[PDB]
Amino acid sequence: PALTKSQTDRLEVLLNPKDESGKPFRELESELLSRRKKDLQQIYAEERENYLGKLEREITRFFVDRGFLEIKSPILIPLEYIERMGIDNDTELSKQIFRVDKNFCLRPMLTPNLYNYLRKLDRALPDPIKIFEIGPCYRKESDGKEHLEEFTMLVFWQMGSGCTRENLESIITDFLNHLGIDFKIVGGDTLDVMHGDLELSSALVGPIPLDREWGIDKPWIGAGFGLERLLKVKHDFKNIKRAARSESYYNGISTNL
Amino acid sequence: PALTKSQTDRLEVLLNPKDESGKPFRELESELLSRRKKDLQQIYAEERENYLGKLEREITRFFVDRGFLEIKSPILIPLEYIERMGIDNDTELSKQIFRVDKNFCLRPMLTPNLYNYLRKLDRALPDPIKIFEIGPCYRKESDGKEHLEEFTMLVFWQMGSGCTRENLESIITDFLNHLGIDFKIVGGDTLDVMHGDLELSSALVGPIPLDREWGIDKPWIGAGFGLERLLKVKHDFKNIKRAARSESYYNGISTNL
Ligand SMILES: Nc1ncnc2c1ncn2[C@@H]1O[C@H](COP(=O)(O)OP(=O)(O)NP(=O)(O)O)[C@@H](O)[C@H]1O
Ligand SMILES: Nc1ncnc2c1ncn2[C@@H]1O[C@H](COP(=O)(O)OP(=O)(O)NP(=O)(O)O)[C@@H](O)[C@H]1O
Ligand SMILES: COc1ccc(C[C@H](N)C(=O)O)cc1
Ligand SMILES: COc1ccc(C[C@H](N)C(=O)O)cc1
Ligand SMILES: [Mg+2]
Ligand SMILES: [Mg+2]
Ligand SMILES: [Mg+2]
Ligand SMILES: [Mg+2]
Repeated sequence: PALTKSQTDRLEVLLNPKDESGKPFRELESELLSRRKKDLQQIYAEERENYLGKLEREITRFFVDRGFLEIKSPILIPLEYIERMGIDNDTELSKQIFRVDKNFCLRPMLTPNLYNYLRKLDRALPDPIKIFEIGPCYRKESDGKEHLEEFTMLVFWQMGSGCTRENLESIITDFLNHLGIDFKIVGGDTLDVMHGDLELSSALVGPIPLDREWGIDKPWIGAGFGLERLLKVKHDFKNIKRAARSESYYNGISTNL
Repeated sequence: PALTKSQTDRLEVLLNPKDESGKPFRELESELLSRRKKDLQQIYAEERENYLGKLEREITRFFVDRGFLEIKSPILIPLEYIERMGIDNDTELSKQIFRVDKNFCLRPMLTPNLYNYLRKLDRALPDPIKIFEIGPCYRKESDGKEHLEEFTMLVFWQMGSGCTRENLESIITDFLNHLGIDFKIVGGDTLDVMHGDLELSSALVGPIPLDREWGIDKPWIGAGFGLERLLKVKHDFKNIKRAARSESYYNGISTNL
């Protein structure tokens, strides 16, 4: 008989992107279970690194080496930062916020913390100011295929001298060629970094009117990238859930074996 | 005149642990501002690494090298995990949970996710199963000096063969000697790892009755460490806020300059 849709769903959980119709479900399942167990055994025997942790470390090295200061700022942030980012009821993002208690939320972006860092560090560091952060961000989402409610963002941000669209495109290009991820840049000045139909990043050239609220009055360039989206593309995952912080997948391998 | 308490508070913000009464406040402040700006300039010119990020990477290397699998699991977890951990109204922890929506919370510990990992991985990996995770945890706290509401925990956990108190003490000892942090181990079997009066870690030898709820029926050893507490001790910070994810301190240096 033909496989049921439920059975095909089960096999797809166990199917790996580079895996290469008369056998019963039971046999196809046993074969895939055996392969995935071996995949996990090989990781455990050899590298033992988590893809999301490893990518964070690789990205950190890239930016530290190119003169950007590594920031680790709060994940739980004041709700006032959302309003101050110009996120009112007119915008999509207002309905995407995870509130915590009466005064806090889970950050949906790194931007407000990093605005504060740029303003503070400008009192201490030589121009240009170059900073980056990688860490958890949270948004309520409808979509499942390219969106996670708990994801990981990289932002890099330069302020002062050399903040041109050309230099922004150069950093993006060097970065993605370093990772081995194909892309196209599609065009304050605003740029989208695409992999086919998937947005890997939004990038911007300042100044913009919002800067004044944060005490910023210098030119700047920066961009935000989703790490799970980078992993999805690099590893050819069909669904972004394979790249997420998860109890269901480890390095894109089902843990339900 | 004598410095006011407010003025002394201000200078203490700018004071560094290894910094070595007739000058006015204005002069003491200028001197300390100059020193802290230089400290930040030196970081920016040279290493550019954040202490919390760097410590996470150092700890990751230590455990990966000693055969532990690196886990990155969800930070936003089901509220049901709290109840299933035996955290009812009789316990301190029940009142410390940050709830999110109706069904979720910010994890106050890594334990429930890692219990699920141990059960799942036991179907795939050879005995013993050795895993670890480092990442954000959240607890409502009264205390300010040794507690943060947003902190970072390491848990390592071995299950199966070799799960003895001796092997647990050995891992802890090798780990803290590797980091260069002084400690005493004070004594399921339960151990506390102390630095003077400060608890760096709680460690346990299983089995315990709770294991059954999570589908675990093997011996185990493990321990949980606060990264900000390790940093506080290593860098001789008077207050743990200097070691936190923060907008107010960077590598223990005031950003309010
Ligand atoms: N829910 C999510 N899950 C995974 N990655 C995300 C999510 N939201 C944003 N990102 C990533 O973070 C980057 C910068 O965020 P931002 O520019 O605010 O995204 P966005 O405009 O909401 N993109 P999209 O929702 O795909 O139209 C995006 O380009 C994505 O790579
Ligand atoms: N609020 C906090 N801030 C910083 N570190 C913490 C916090 N809570 C726990 N830790 C660290 O995480 C480790 C393991 O957590 P756990 O054993 O649950 O702590 P605890 O028993 O609540 N300790 P304490 O609250 O100091 O009595 C502790 O030994 C600390 O190093
Ligand atoms: C500094 O430059 C940027 C920073 C972040 C982003 C992504 C998104 N607009 C956000 O604010 O998260 C885009 C550009
Ligand atoms: C696997 O062994 C341990 C794991 C975690 C801890 C700290 C605390 N009891 C907690 O559950 O977070 C102590 C031991
Ligand atoms: Mg979106
Ligand atoms: Mg965008
Ligand atoms: Mg406590
Ligand atoms: Mg304890």
